[PDB]
Amino acid sequence: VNSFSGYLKLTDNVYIKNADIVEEAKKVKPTVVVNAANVYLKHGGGVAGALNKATNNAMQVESDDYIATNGPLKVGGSCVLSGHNLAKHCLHVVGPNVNKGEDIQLLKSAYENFNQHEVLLAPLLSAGIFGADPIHSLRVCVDTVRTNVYLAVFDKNLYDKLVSSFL
Ligand SMILES: CCC(CC)NC(=O)c1ccnc2[nH]c(O)nc12
Repeated sequence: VNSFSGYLKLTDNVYIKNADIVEEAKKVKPTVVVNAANVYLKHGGGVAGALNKATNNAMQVESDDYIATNGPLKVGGSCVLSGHNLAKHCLHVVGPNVNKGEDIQLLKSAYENFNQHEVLLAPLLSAGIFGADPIHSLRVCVDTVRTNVYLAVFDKNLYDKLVSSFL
């Protein structure tokens, strides 16, 4: 038993809710919150911008030190950093950004990072401003992640569509 509340169960291991991931993280304090990162860990908008804002920019400060030491992530890759006031840890995962022309097949590789964590609160990778089809992203999630994932979908209209179209 865990503390996530109000989720619809999609599969054995995937759950979904119409929620603001920032508010969900602050209430749940999950072990892992996933950020929809880019390779530079520049948290300017979308989920990243909102998570970073909720940390009072501490996420960005930590991220800039990470990049200065290690260089950029790979598309499809990830790193574990602090969760600040939102979670124990933040798993920064880089899904392909369709608005940059990145290969959508890398979306499966991105979701594979979730398998290194038993339970995660996460957004749909490559959705929103990353330009992928969220229905496709949900399908890849379900077909790739084997650990327990709680998906927060900010847009109620999208949440209902994802549920109604789920196979
Ligand atoms: C998954 C990408 C997209 C789908 C609507 N979400 C956002 O761009 C976003 C922006 C700001 N705050 C948020 N909180 C949350 O859960 N998602 C967001």
